[PDB]
Amino acid sequence: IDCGHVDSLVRPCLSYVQGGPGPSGQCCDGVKNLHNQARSQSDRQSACNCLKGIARGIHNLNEDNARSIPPKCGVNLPYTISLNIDCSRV
Ligand SMILES: CCCCC[C@@H](O)/C=C/C1=C(C/C=C\CCCC(=O)O)C(=O)CC1
Repeated sequence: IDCGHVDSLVRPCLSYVQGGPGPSGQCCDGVKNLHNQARSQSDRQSACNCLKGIARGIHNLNEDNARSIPPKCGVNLPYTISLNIDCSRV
């Protein structure tokens, strides 16, 4: 998606990405939605840029904690996250 509904849906996740319990079920719905939105090639580019703008901007943040989000609610992503991994320009 054009770096927008993703931006909205990550917010409930940010609590945990930054440092917290959960995240909430809303984020889990957000997770399957991110996986579903991030599928066309454009989408990977837009989501990746959204990320390189948002969380990279919020440097005080814990990507490796976020790693645990998918193996918890029960879902996976085409790639994890471009803070300590890569933009995944598929
Ligand atoms: C696990 C999915 C829920 C979000 C938690 C965490 O991974 C945060 C990701 C953020 C993103 C998206 C980052 C990468 C996209 C991965 C999914 C994909 O593109 O297939 C932003 O734009 C800012 C924060």
